[PDB]
Parts: sequence; C-alpha cells; structure tokens
Amino acid sequence: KAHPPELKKFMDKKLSLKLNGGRHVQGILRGFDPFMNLVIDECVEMATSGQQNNIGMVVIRGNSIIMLEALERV
Amino acid sequence: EMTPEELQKREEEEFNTGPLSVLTQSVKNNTQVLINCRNNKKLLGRVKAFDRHCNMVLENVKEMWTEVSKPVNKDRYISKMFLRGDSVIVVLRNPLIA
Amino acid sequence: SSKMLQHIDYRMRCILQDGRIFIGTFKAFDKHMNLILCDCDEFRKREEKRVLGLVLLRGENLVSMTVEGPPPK
Amino acid sequence: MVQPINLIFRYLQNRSRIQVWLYEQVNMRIEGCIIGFDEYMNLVLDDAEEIHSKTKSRKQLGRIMLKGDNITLLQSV
Amino acid sequence: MEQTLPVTVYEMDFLADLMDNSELIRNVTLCGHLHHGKTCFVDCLIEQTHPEIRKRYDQDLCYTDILFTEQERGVGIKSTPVTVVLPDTKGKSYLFNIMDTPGHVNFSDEVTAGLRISDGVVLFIDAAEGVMLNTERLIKHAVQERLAVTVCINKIDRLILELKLPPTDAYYKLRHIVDEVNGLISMYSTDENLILSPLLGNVCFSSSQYSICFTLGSFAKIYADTFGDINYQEFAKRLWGDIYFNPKTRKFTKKAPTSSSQRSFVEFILEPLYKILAQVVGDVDTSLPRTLDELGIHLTKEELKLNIRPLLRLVCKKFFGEFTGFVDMCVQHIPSPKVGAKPKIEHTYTGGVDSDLGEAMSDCDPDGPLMCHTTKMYSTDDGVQFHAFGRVLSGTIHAGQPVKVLGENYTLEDEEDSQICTVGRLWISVARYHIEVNRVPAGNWVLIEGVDQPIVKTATITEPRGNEEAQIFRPLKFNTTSVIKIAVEPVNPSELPKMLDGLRKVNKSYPSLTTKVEESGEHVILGTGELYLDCVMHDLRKMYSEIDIKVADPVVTFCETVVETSSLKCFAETPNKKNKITMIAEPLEKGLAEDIENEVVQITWNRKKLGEFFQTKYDWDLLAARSIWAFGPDATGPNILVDDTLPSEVDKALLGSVKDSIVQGFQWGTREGPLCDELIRNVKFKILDAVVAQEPLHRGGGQIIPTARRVVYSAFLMATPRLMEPYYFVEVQAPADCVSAVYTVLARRRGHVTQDAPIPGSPLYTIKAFIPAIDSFGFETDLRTHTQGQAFSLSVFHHWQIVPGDPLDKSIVIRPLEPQPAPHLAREFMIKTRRRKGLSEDVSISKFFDDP
Amino acid sequence: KYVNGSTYQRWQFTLPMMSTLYRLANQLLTDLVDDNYFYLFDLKAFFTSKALNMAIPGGPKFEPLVRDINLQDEDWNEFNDINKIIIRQPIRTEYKIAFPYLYNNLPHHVHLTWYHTPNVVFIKTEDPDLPAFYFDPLINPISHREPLPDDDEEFELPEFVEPFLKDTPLYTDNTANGIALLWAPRPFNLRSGRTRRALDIPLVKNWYREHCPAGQPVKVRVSYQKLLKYYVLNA
Amino acid sequence: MSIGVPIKVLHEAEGHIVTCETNTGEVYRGKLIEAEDNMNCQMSNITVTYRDGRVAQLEQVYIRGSKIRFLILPDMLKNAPMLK
RNA sequence: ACUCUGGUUUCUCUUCAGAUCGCAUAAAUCUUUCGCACUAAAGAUUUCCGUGGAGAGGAACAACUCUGAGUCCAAUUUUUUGAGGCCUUGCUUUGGCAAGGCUA
Ligand SMILES: Nc1nc2c(ncn2[C@@H]2O[C@H](COP(=O)(O)OP(=O)(O)OP(=O)(O)O)[C@@H](O)[C@H]2O)c(=O)[nH]1
Ligand SMILES: [Mg+2]
Repeated sequence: KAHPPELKKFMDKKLSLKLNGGRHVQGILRGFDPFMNLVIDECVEMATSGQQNNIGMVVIRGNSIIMLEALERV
Repeated sequence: EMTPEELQKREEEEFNTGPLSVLTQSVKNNTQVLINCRNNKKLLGRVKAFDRHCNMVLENVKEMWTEVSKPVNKDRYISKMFLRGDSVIVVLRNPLIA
Repeated sequence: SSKMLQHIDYRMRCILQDGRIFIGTFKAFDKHMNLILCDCDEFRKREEKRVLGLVLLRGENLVSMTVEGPPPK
Repeated sequence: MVQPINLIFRYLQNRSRIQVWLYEQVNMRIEGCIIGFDEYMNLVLDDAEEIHSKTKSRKQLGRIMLKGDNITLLQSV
Repeated sequence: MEQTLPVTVYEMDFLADLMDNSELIRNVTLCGHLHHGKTCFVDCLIEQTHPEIRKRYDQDLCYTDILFTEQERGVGIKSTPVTVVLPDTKGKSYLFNIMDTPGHVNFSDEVTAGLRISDGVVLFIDAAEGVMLNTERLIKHAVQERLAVTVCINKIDRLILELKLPPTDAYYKLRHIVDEVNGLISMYSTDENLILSPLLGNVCFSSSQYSICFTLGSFAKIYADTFGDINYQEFAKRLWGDIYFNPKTRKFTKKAPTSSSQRSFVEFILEPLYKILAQVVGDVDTSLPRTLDELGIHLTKEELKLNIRPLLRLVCKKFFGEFTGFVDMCVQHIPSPKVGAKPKIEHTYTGGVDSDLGEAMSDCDPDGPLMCHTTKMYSTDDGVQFHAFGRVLSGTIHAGQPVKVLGENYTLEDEEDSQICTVGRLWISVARYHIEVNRVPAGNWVLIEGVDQPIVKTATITEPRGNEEAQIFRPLKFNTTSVIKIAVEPVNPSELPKMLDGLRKVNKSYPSLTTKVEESGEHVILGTGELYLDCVMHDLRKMYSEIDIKVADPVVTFCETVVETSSLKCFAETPNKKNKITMIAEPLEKGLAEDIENEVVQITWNRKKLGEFFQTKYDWDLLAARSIWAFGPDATGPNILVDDTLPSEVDKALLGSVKDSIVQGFQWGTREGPLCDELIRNVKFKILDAVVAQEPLHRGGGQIIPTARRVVYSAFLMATPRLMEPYYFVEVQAPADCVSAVYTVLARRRGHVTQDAPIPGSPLYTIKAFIPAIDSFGFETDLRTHTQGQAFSLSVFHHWQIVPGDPLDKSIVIRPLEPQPAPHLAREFMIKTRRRKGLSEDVSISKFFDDP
Repeated sequence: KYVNGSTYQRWQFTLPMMSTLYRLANQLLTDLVDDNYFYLFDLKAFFTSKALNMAIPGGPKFEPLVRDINLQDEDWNEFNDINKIIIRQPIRTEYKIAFPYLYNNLPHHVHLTWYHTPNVVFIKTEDPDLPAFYFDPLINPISHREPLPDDDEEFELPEFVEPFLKDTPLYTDNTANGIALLWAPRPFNLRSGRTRRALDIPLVKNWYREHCPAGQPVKVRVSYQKLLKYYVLNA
Repeated sequence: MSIGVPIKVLHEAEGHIVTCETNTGEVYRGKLIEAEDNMNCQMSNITVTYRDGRVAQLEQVYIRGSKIRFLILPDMLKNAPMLK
C-alpha cells in the first residue's frame, strides 16, 4: 500500500539533500521508489570540511534523507 | 510474503532450526541466559517464552550495569520480567563450564 | 481502542523522546499514535511555557501521555 | 527515469568501486565491489574496506553483507 | 456568527476561516444550457453539505431558484450564489463560491455577471441532449472572459434510463460530447493547453437527479476504498479513452484483446453504473439486496420501500458518496483565486495588471488596498433595499466601514460617479440563508449592504482617503444584445413614481436591462427575449412597484446602415459659421463591423498595429488606415471615423485641436442616428475636409459637437440609408418527426432554416434557423403549440440584417394596423419607430444640411 | 406481502406486478413521457386564461374574472397609438397565456405556467426479445471520430480486483419493464402507494386533459372543453 | 478504518502556513503545499530556524515525514470537520 | 462472532392537522360583481363524502429477519531502535540539568 512520494515536481531539479549524521549533498534528481531512495546525477558531496566533492550518479537510501530543498525553481 | 497460508507454524520451524531456536532451547533446557541490552546492561535470567520480536519473559534475573568515579559494576535482582525484544543487542546461552 | 477515546478533549501532558513536554487538548489520534493536540503549550527545562497551537505530533517521538486537566466548556 | 534498484543492478553489471556511506557513522565509509542486492537493499561487497576521516586507515573486509538498515549513500569510485 | 444558520456538515467558523486562506477558495460559475442540471447539482451539493436540507421524493428541491418566478416557471432566472465547503477526494475541504447561473439563453447576461466574479466555469451538458445553443455560447463567453473551463456531463442516467443505450454506445455519446466541447474550445481559443478530457480531470460525469457525480479519479477511489492496494490516480489515468483492460496480464493496453472487449470506461465505470441503475429500476425486489451487498451498501427496510427514483438517488448517494469528483475537477483545473487574480486583473480591470494597484490586486492579499467588485444586485424580498454582490479582489471589506463605490462612468479624470457609502452589513451568500460576517477578505464573494444607492449595474468598491489612483473594473461585456423593446406606462399615471422607482430596481436586478425614456416621454425596457421581458415585467409589477402597468407590444430596436457611398460630399458649418466639416459616409467592408464589435481591433492600440490590421485585412491604404479617429458610438462600435483630409488643404494640428469634438459628435451621431434615433451600424464616416477656426473660443465644444453630429447625419442620409433588423438564431430541439413542423412554423415568420441535424445519440433533431427578432414574438409558443410541446426553441440574438424595404420611401402607404409585406417593411419599421420615438413623420435627407 | 392488511389502506407491489398492470392498463393511458404535451394546456395555463378572460383553443371558457377593458372606451393615448404599433403576427391568446406579464396589461390572479421541462427521450421497447440496453434505430447514430499513459508503464491491477458487478448481468428479463415503469404515468411509476376509493379514481381524467383528437365532431369538442372547465373550476 | 484523523488534519493543513520541526531540531515555517499519508511535506517559502538560532530562507522544501517530530498547524483547523 | 428493547393486524375512542389533509371533488348559505343566474364568476363560512399524524383503550397471533443498543503487521514511512559511552562552561536542588563539540 506504499504510495510513492510525490516527487515529479522535483524530477530533473537541482536539489540539496540533507542526510542523517549532520550531512549534506547536492545533485540532480533522477527518480525514486515508494521508499524515497533517491537516484542523483551530477552529485556534488559538499561536506562540512568546506571543499566540494563531485561524484555523479549516486543512490541515497530514503531512511537517511531528512529534507530536500529544490535549489532550482519548480 | 509468498506464504500467505492460515496454518503458519513456520515461525517455530524458525524456533527449531533458525536463529531464534537458541532461546527455545532455554524454553526447554531451562538454562541461564545472558542478554546484552541496549543501555549497556546485562540481563542474566531464564527465558520462559518468546517469539519473533524476541520479547522474552525472564525469571530470577540478575542485571548488571556499571557506573562512573570510573566504572564500578552495580547489580540489582528482579523477580520476573517482560523484556521488549528490540531492546537487546545479543542473546547468549551461558556456556558449558563443567 | 477505547483506552484513549476515554481521553479525548482532556488536557493531556505528553512527554516526548527528547524530553520536551506537550500540554495540549487531546483532540485526535490514530493507529500510529500521531496525536492532534489543540492550544498546546510546550514545557521544557529552566522553566518556560511556549504556546504553539494545533500540534500534529508524529507518533515516533511520543513517549508518554498523562492527563493534566478536565475538558473545558 | 532511473529507479534506484535498477541502478544498483546496473552497478553490479558494472561491478563498480561502490563506496557506501553509513547511517549515523559519518567517519567510516566502505569501498567495495558490489555483487548482489535484494528487496531490502542488503549489499554484498567483494573487496570492501573501511575508510575513516580522522584516521583514514583503510581496513580490508572481504565480501561483506552490509545490512540495508545501515547504508546511506552508494557512490562510485 | 450571531445568526441562526441551518445544520451543516462543516461549521461556519471553518467556512469563515477558509475564507481567509485564499488558496482554498474556488470561485466557480456553474453554467450551461437551459435545464442541463446546474440547479439540481447545486441541490446535490447542498444536500451533501446540509444534512437537514433534503430533496422531496417526487419533486426536486431546487434550493437556488429562490424567486417566485423561478419556482413557477421552472427556469432559472437569476444567478444564485452558494458558498459551501466541499471536501475533495483526498478529504481536503475547499471553500466553494458557486454561481448557479441561469441556463436559459435570454438570461445569458446573468451568466456574465457570474463569469466576472468567477475564476472558473463548470459547463453543464445534458448527456442526452449534448452540446446545445447556450453551451456553445458559454464556451465562447467563458474562454473569452479568460476563465478556466471544466465540463460536467450531467444527466448520464438519460443514457441509461431514457435512451437505454448500450454502455459502449453511451461511451461513444459521452466521447462525442467531450470532442464537441474540445472542438468549440479550439474554435474560440488559439491555445490548445486547455484540452478538456476526463483523463485530465477536466470532464466530470454526473446525474444530479440521482446524485451520481464522478470524475475518473473519484470513481477510481471507489475501487481504492473497496480494494485496498490500488493507487487511484494512476488508475484514473487509464480509465477513459480507447484503453482496454487485459485481465490475464492485469494491464491496460491500447490494443484491444479478444475482439469484443470493452474500453476501461465501459468495463470499469459505465457497466457498474448501468448495473447499479438496472438493478435498482428493474430488479429491486428480486436482486437489489445482493448487488447492494456487493457494492457495500446496506439500506434500511424503510429505505428499500421507496419508489424507484428516490431509491436510485439513495443508492447512488451511498455508492458515490460525496461529490468529490466535482471538487477534484474544480481544484485541479480552476485557479486559486490567488493564481487566477492575474488573468482577472489583466482582463477585467481598466488599469490592467501593470498598474500600481493592478500589481496589488494580482497578489490578492486581504491586507491590501480594498478593491471589491460587484456585478450583481440582489433585492431583498421587501423590494426596497438592494445588496451589491461581488468579489473582493484585494483588501477586506468590513461591516460598518465607510467605503468608496465607483460606478461605471468613473474615470480617473471624471471622479464624480464615485460616492462614499457606509457598508451596512456583509453576508456570505448561500442561496436560502446568508451568513452574516464582520469582514470578508480577498478572493471571496460578498453581499454588501448600503452600497446599493450609487450604482446601477456594476461597481468597484474601493476605500476612501487612500487608493486615489483606483480605477473601475470593466463593465460587463454581455454575451448578446438587449434588443426586444417594450414600452411601459402605469395604468394610473398618478403612480408613475412607483413605476419609475420600480424601473430603477429592475435596472439593478437585470444586468443587461436598459430602461430609458424616449423623447415622447415613453419609458422603454430593452431585453433579450420574451421570457426575459416577461420576468422583468413580473418583477416590475409585483416585486418592486406594486402598481398596475400597461405594456406595449414588443418591438425590436433597429440599427441603421448605408449601402453605397454618399451622393454629395456633405458639410456642416457651426453656428459661428466657422468650422466647416465635410464628411462622406460609405459602408464598411464585410466582416469589419464584426471585427470592431468582437474586439479584433481596438482604438486603444497604437496607430502602427491598427494601420497594419486595416492594411493586411481589408485592403485599406496605409494613408486611410493610419487616419482612423474613433470606432462608432462606443469605443467598440460598428462604425469608423476616418479623416481623409490631406495635410495640404488642412492644418493637421488645427484638426487635432477639434479631433475630440468631431469624435464626440460622431459617436453621438452613430448612437442616435437620423432615420429613427437608433444606432448607426457598419458605416465608415470619412472626414474629407475640415475648415477649423483659428482661435479656440470659436471652435470646440458647443459648436463642433452638434455640427459633427449634423454632418454625420447628412453624410449618412445622402448615402442610401437602410434599416437593419436584429436576427435571432433559433436552435430548435424537436423530435425527428416534428422537423417538417418546425419548418412550417418558421415559414410563416420569415425564418430561414440554416440546418436540421440529428442530435447524435438521441432521437431528437436540432433545427438551427434565422428568424427576424421582430417576427419571433410568440415563435416559441407557435412552435411548442403546433408540435404539441415536442419541439422546443431557444432564440438568441445573432446579427443585424438589412430590412428588405427602403426606409426613405414616401411612395409607400402603410395602413396602420396591418402586417406589411416584405418589400416595404423598412418603411413600416422606420416611421413607426419615428412615431414611437415621436420624431417627425418623415426624415428628409436635407434636414441636417445648411442649404435648407 | 402486497397490501397493508384487511383495512386495505397501503399497497406495496413488485415491479413485475406493476409492469404487467401497466401493460393491462395500456389502453387507458396516453403513453406521454412528459408534461410538455400540456404546454399552454395545463392547469396553470387555464387558470391564467380564466384570469385574463381569454380562451385557449382546446380549452375552457369562463365568465370574466375582472371587468374587461373595453378597447373602444380607451381614448387613444400616446401609448396605445395604433400608428406606433408594428404588426408582424397577431398576438394570440396563447402568447398572453405563455407570457402573461409581457403581453397583458393588468395580469391579475394570473399563473406563470411551467416552461419547458427537458424532452424525455424514452424509447419504448417494442420487442422484449431485444436487450434492455440496446441501440434502438430511433436513436440517431453516433459517427465515430487523449492523454493516454504508455503500455510500458508498470501499473498493474491487483488480483482481488475486477469491475464492481461483473457477476451481475447488465440487463435482466425485467429491466426494460422497470425502465418503462420509470416513465409510466401515475400510479404506475409507484411501487408502493396508499389505497384510493373507486370514486376517487377518474379513469378518463387524463383523456379530456389531453387535446381533443383530430377529426372529432363539435359536440365531443365542446364536451372536452366543458370537462376541462369543471376540472379547472374544481382545481 | 484505513486512514487516521491526524493525517486528515495534515491534508487539511495544505495551503496553510505550518511550522514543522524535524528530528535534527530544525524548525521549518511556511506554506505546506502537499502532504501524503506518510508525513512527507512538500512546503514552500520556508523560514528555517536551525538549532543555533540562524534563520534561512528556503523557497521550496520537501521534508521526509519520518524525521518530523511534530507539525504546528493553524488553529483554523480546530474547526475542521474531521476534528468533530 | 454472545444478550435486552421495539412488533404486526384489526376494532374503537380522543385530539391536532391550510399538508394534493383528497395525484379526487360535492352541496348549502351569506356577501360582491355584472347580467336581465343550472346553463356565472369572485370572496367567505358551513355541512357532507373520507383522510393523515399523535395519544389512548380493547383483542388476534407473531415473537428476535429488520431498527438499534448492551457486547491476520520485526527489514527505509511511525509500534520491535542508532541505541549507548567522552570533553567545556552557567548553576550545582553536588543527584546532576542546559547548550555545543565529539566517539561509535
Ligand atoms: N433525467 C435527468 N433529469 C435531470 C437530471 N438533473 C436534473 N434533471 C431534471 O431536469 C430539469 C432541469 O432543471 P434544473 O437542473 O433545476 O435547471 P438548470 O439545469 O439549472 O437550468 P435552468 O433552468 O436554466 O436553471 C429538472 O426538472 C430536473 O428534474 C438528471 O441528472 N437526469
Ligand atoms: Mg439554474
């Protein structure tokens, strides 16, 4: 009965994820599941050390996701 | 689940062959059990019954927990307890000394 | 589950998982123990009272409910 | 549009250098060669290794079954 | 608060709190054709939101139609606003300001008064009758007033219980209806982003007799509450439109499996609806309880004893439940009005969106400068005091708060049509009760007490001591033209003031009513038809003035046109004997009067785009096309004033010195006209030459306005003048056998049948015809009597056509009380109007010259 | 099961019983599916015509309710100037009943008739061997000719699900009969009712309430009009 | 029988200004656009108070409902029909 | 899924009923209007034919269908855990709290 999180507003958008342990990440959304695990293109890591770390396509478990901010205008 | 059957006793095939079978042992052997539980405590007792959430009824328990002073280990004896089973780290049949 | 339908509109005190206190008029609940409390005042420790309003407390962070006062008129 | 477990299947099809983050453990991440997933995102890694951030002593683990309830983020290299 | 309101499902504190959040408000006009289900749909929404307000078993509660003439005629006459709080499919309650508008085409003006204060439209379509006259006209008027258009295909039970169509063929009927509405919207709008399909949620299916109402999402949610694991929005994306269901792969395919499978709409929606209606009406006693048990409906033993129509209404009230598909449709597809504030200000505000107040009205904020706009005046049933009804577009009206009402003639330089009125009380107007409120924030509709005195039709209420640069909203551009003209006198002349009082009151009640006094002291009411003027006359004799009133015969207003250019170039000097104006009048090009009237051109354009239009569309030189001064009697009227004065012969600055007064005299001349003092139409007035006096106290004003009217009149009369007849477009809905009877009725009344086309999926035909409006008096009575009620006609104004006579023909003798033949009808129509007007017996072409 | 009891006060009937009673009473009923037939021929129309001292052609004729305005006693005002009046068609009696406030000076005690009710397009079923839901040839044909989701999309309908009444037949052997009972005259549109006296049931009241048929002699026509006269005086 | 009353009040809070506290102590006040059965709140025009006291302006926010400690809804919804 | 109401029919009485009390329609009387009153209209009253509801009383057989009430879920998203341990200050109600940094 697990409905998907309502995120076609946020598809192909530049979002900054907040992750669990005070962590942060940035990237383009590419999809989801009903469990809100997000797949991300052009992922820049953006740690608290201050230097920005690009990766690319990553997958983030939805358990660890605190918030999405759409940095791009939806 | 691909086993939606009404006559579900696979959960004690779980308790004879699987990982939780270690405690049906102490349902039947009446053996002393050491439980490392989440607040850095130890619960030694004898589990009378339990099932799949690992919630256990334990009888005649000595519980250990240590305090800082730098750590001295204190004890308290409790008659008999229900223990909610997500509040465990590990469960241990106490070993064969002989 | 009438054990908390017994407590609707009673002014209840909800101790939370961080230790914060929600003294609010218990309006509604569900199977996940999400509470709807109206005119809810938060009590934290140094004492101060912080009025919030209609709090939708998610059930994950609720520890213990207890009555503070009878339901108002 | 990519769904995540399809990209996990593409990761094992690529046998990439998958670095997996941890829930609540921001120091230690784990490199690995991903082989298998399931319904609940448990991951087996062939040459997995612990990387701290203060220590940064990469310890080799072998093929692990990292539980789904512990991972945060599957990046590559 | 403080009033005794009926028992309702919501509570009025929640309605007053949804009033503040203007994201949860839907200003909706329920508009459609006559008897297409709108009032019964509002009845269904009222029965949903009011548990004590229930429809009687054998007779439909209307709950709008609160007038006595509405309850006796059965035709909705005035728009009744209903403010309910309706829950959505997700359970979310939205405030709904619903305008139940009359679907009769004569009362189309009333729909316009609802279309102005609405952000959206639900177009109600009989599923049996399909798209009719007023559904096309309100598609046109709804996409032309920049409104979001949704469709409720009401009366789908007529597909089941009357036509007894197969479910595949009734799907074809509903699909044809949706395709017809899509074709009409693509006709009247260049945009194709407003495609109406039930897959989008734009189309709702309904039966307001039996309280069926579903979109695809709300019917899919019945499956989602019956079977748990299904997500209903993805299902609703598959339910309509040549998508078949494969029950072996459990998947919806575009390719049909089995060569006899049905569409998803027929299988999952229409066949359950047919089986519900067929098990109720056919097999109540035998097999209704087992299918009711299959649907999850249990009815009491008292409830199964009902007759078949109340039992149908009850069974579908329990199956479909609340009308959450209507709320789905109007929430997804009708703006916010926060979102809908900007097209509303761009379309209906005179300053436009780019003003400093147009910006603050696009924000729609309740803590803004007050910019209420009232389009309707609702009389209380004592008749004395009116209440102005409209929407607050910014700010907040307050009861007891003094306020500045601006009438329709208020410009920012003519600030005298304003008046500072104290707002007496504010009501949130549901139909049979009013919720008295202390304030009304922006986006909401409001009945206002105390602002009724300085306004006749349409007001902009602002605040005093601020908003000094506050302009009016545009007056209601109506769908049609009030053409039918009745003279009205009291039986006892001593109670003339009561009648005059009552005349003012019907001028407030009916938005396209024109009450004037002609030069003979004859009081004249203009209306759109005979039902419209019958209700106006009922309200005049019974509601407002309690006196006895003689009516004359209904006559029409004529227009005046020319057919060739003027014989001699006409001239007029002022009483100064300076300032000669020299005009000719020639007929306009074909379709140009339709372009000026339907705002295809504006004088509000710059000279470049206007000249480019007239060059690329009607073969004008850019010499002539850059020389257009004005546009007929109003800013959008069917005449043109051009100056063909060369700058060699005339000083162009000295001509622009008196351009305003020549334009004013031309507009007044085309407003009255020299044949019968009725509007000049389709005439190009070319100023050929203009002597202008040098010093400004010798030109201007009292000299050049009547001189310009005299040269407009003489240029008109020297061109060969013709009268114009209003022609009514008549849509007749007859049976297949009564078509030759409709032809016979129309042949006695100069009516030309345009078409007789079968209503596809109904056993009826539509005969579209063109009757003259002077020949339409008792035409619908002739038709429905001759066909024994089987044929029914609605007639609305279409165009003006030249009367077959010649009005300036003294050779024609007219015996006074005879129906004249066609080839001198214009001579009958000109002089009797001239007698009615009271002017002279005949107009000579030399009456406005200077030689005699 | 079918009546109240021995007092014979309330009846409740099965819809096959009401269908076959409707078929047995077919000769006494006009098979009108509307009251559009009684346009300017209903009670309100006749109350209006009695109030205006006007006679609808198929209808009754009374004494004047008010003393008439003699149109040779009114004295040529500017209002009733016959040189101002454009005559196209004679303004009939029917137009002054149809729109009593437009076409009458002094409409007193006058009744606004019901306007159009929408044309009940009910196709009577000649053949019971025909399906109850059937595209009858009285119905004009629908000449055939969409944001559809792709078939590659993974929307599945779940196993428990199918349409709501898939086991139920679309029509039964008494579905068209019940649909015909929806458009049946009173008392045949009922399935429960209160028992009436045999005095109280006029078997032929809805016969003179129709228009008198074509080709009738003058005495039956005046009989129709005088039956209507005492019907209207009763009501 | 299926969906509870507080999620109905959360759906009733859409369009209004709600202030949601999350698990990491961050308080998000702004216009709740959409909310689901799980408390995933797409909100907009967000004033954010972090744990330190800093206030940021984040114009489009989607909070996962697992991490929500509580939401403070408007008191208008004290008169909402599902709270009766 | 266990228990206590209420029934239905018929006969009669009493009272209310401007509700199509009647999906039917009479008669009398009075007043008014015109004719010049079965062949005529209005208004009002009354009587009849004979209703619905409520209340009450009798007597016939049904007694728990109905209307109600009392009476299968440990794997992300809530209820089968990221939990527990270290450091500085403000006050210590010398138990320790609050904030932040951590470590796992
Ligand atoms: N068969 C059928 N008839 C309906 C349905 N809905 C309404 N009607 C009938 O159709 C007639 C339409 O009347 P209304 O709906 O009240 O009028 P309207 O549609 O608002 O149009 P206006 O008269 O202009 O106000 C009514 O007599 C209803 O009894 C329907 O769903 N099915
Ligand atoms: Mg209506």
